[PDB]
Amino acid sequence: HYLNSDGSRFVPKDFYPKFSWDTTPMYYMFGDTTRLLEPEEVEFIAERTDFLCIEKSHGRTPLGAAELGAKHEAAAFKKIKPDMKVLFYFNSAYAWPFTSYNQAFTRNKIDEHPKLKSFLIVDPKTAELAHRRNVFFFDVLNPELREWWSTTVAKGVAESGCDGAFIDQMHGFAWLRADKSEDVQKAMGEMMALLKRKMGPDKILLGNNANQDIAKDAFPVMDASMFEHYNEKLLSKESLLQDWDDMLRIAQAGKMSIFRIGVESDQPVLAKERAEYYLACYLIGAQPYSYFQYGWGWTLSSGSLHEFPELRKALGPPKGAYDRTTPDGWEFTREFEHASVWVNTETGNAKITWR
Repeated sequence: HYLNSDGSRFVPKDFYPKFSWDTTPMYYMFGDTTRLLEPEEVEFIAERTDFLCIEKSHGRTPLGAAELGAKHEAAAFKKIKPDMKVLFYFNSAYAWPFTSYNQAFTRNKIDEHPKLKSFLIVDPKTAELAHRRNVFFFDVLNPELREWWSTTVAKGVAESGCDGAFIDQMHGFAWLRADKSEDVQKAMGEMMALLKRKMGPDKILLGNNANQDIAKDAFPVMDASMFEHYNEKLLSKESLLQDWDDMLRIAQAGKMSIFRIGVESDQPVLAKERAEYYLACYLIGAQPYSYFQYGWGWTLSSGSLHEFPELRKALGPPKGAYDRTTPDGWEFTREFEHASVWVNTETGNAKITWR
C-alpha cells in the first residue's frame, strides 16, 4: 500500500493511472497545431510516462480539428502502452475555436449560432461579446452553458477515446462579475459535477489549478488537480510550502495532483540546469499518485521530447515526510529509498544526492 506523507494509506480508484516510486512519477502535456507526433516521439514519451494530456490545438492543421489530434495520439499511445491514461483537453473559460465543438466561436460565425452566442459573457462597457483576441468567454453562470459545455466535453472525451478530461480554468471570470464571485465558484462546481456524471464511470477529471480556494466547489468531484506554477509568485517560498500542504490534503482525499513546472517562469539549457532544483521542489511534497511535469511550455517542442537525466534516476519510496530544517527557515529535506533531497526555497538552491 502506497503511503501518504502522514503515514495514512492511499487507496486509488480502479481507473487511476499507474503509479510507482521507481523513478520520478511523470505526467506529460503537449500539443502541436502543425503536426501529429512521429512514432518515434510516441515511443519516447510512452517510455517515460503513464499519464499524459493532449493539448488544446493538437493536430488541428493536419486533421482540421483539435479533438482528432487527441483521438489520433490517444490511439497511438495505447497501441504501445495499453494501460496509459490520455486526457482530452478542454477550457472551461475560453472558447478556443480549435475543436469542431467550438468551431462556431469565431467573430465571423458566432452570430449565425444564437444559442451558442447566448452562452458567452457580454462586455458591459460594449454590450458586445467579451473576448481575448476575439476568443469568447463561456459564462459558467448560464445554466444552459453548463449543460452544453459539460455534454460537449463528455462528447469530446468519448469521440477521442481519451480516459478523461483536463479542464483548464476554474475562475469563471469572477473578476468580471465580482459581486457574483461566490455564485461563480458554486456554478463551477455544478458544471464539473455534470461533466463527471456525463462522462460515465471510469473517467479521470483533472482540474487545472484546482488547489485554489476559487475551485473549492469544483474540487470534490475532481480526480486530480494541477499546480501550474504559471508565474514567479507561485514559485515563491511561501507558495511552494502551500503547494506541499495542498499536495498532502489532495492525497488524503484520495485524489491525484500534478506538480507542473515551466521554466519559462524562472531554454533547453536552462531547463536541464534547473531540473535538480524543481524536481527537489516536487519531491519535498510528493505523495502517492502525484506526478511531476517538467519543461518550458505546453508545445511538443517544450520539453516532452528532451532527456532530463534526473527524472530517470532511481528514486524509491519516501522514507518519511519532509523535515523543515528549522521551524521558520526555508530549508527542507526529504529521504527517499534511493535519494536524499535538500532544497532552500528562499535562495532557490537544491541538491538531490542520488544513492
